[PDB]
Amino acid sequence: MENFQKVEKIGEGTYGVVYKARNKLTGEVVALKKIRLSTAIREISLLKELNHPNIVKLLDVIHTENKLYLVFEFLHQDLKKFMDASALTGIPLPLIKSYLFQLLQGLAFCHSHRVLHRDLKPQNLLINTEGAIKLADFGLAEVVTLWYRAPEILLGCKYYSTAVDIWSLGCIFAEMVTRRALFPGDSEIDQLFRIFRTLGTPDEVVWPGVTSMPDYKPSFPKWARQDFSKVVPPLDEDGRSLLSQMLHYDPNKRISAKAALAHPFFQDVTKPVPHLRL
Ligand SMILES: COC(=O)[C@H](Cc1ccc(O)cc1)NC(=O)c1cc(C(=O)O)c2cc(-c3cccc(Cl)c3)ccc2n1
Repeated sequence: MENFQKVEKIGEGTYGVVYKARNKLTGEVVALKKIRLSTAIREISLLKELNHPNIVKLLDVIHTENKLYLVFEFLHQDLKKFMDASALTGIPLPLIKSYLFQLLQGLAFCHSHRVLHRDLKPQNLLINTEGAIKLADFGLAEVVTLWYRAPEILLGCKYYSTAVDIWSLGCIFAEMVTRRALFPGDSEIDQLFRIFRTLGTPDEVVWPGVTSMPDYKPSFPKWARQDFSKVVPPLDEDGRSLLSQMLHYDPNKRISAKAALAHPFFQDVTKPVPHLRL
C-alpha cells in the first residue's frame, strides 16, 4: 500500500472505504478499496483476467496483514449522479438506449463466464466522457437498497440465476426513462409488495413453483397487474416490450442478456456522448 498516495475518499460501506489514489510508481490514478478482515484470494485473482469494455477493470489485488486491497480502473462519475444531474430534462432516449445496450453487452459477457453481478444499481454503474458505461462492485469480497432486487431473491431462493441481473437492469432502464425509481421499497416485504402491486401478485400460472419458494406465504395479498402504458410512459412499444421481458416473474422466462441485445428496440442504437461535469 505504500506504493499509493490517497487523493480523497470517494466511498464507504459494503466492505470498506474507497479512495481515489495515485500509483506512486506508474503515475496512474486509480480507485483503491481497502477491505478490513484462501478460496476468496483464489477466486478474486481469477476474475482479474475477466476483461471487457463494459466492466470496470480490477487492476490489482493486494493482501497484507488483516487487510485486503482491490485496485480498480478509475472513472469520475456514476449513473446515479448523472441521473440526478439530468433530472430536470431527463436523459435523452438515444443515450438511455446506448447505456442499456452496453450494460447488456457487459452482462452477456459476465453471464457467458458464469459470473453473476447480483447487486446492480445506478450507484455502481460508472460512466465516462466517451459515452461508455461500466459494471462495478460485484461484491467479490449501511442501509441496503432493495429497489433493484429480483423477486426470486426476495422470496428466499438460494440458488438464483443470471436472470437476477436482467431484472435489476430492467428496473434501472425504467428509472432512466421515467426519472423515478420503479420499485422504491423500504423493507423486503415492502419491496415485494410494491412489485406485486404493479406487476400483479405472481401465481402458479405465470410463475410455476412460486408458491413453493422458501419465503412465499399463501397469505400474500392478491393484487391485479397494471399495464406498462401506465408504468413507463412515454416509452415506445419497442421499449415497453423489452422491459416487460426483462421483468417477467419466472426467471426461466425472463429474457437473457444475449437475446435482449437482438430485441427490435436496438435496431437504431448509436453511441452518443453525454455532457458530463467532472
Ligand atoms: C461507485 O463506487 C464504486 O463502484 C465502488 C468504488 C469505485 C469507484 C470508482 C471506480 O472507478 C472503481 C471503484 N466499487 C467497488 O468498490 C468495487 C467492488 C468490486 C468487488 O466486487 O469487490 C468490484 C469488482 C469488479 C470486478 C472486476 C472484474 C471481474 C469481476 Cl467478477 C468484478 C469491478 C469493480 C468493483 N468495484
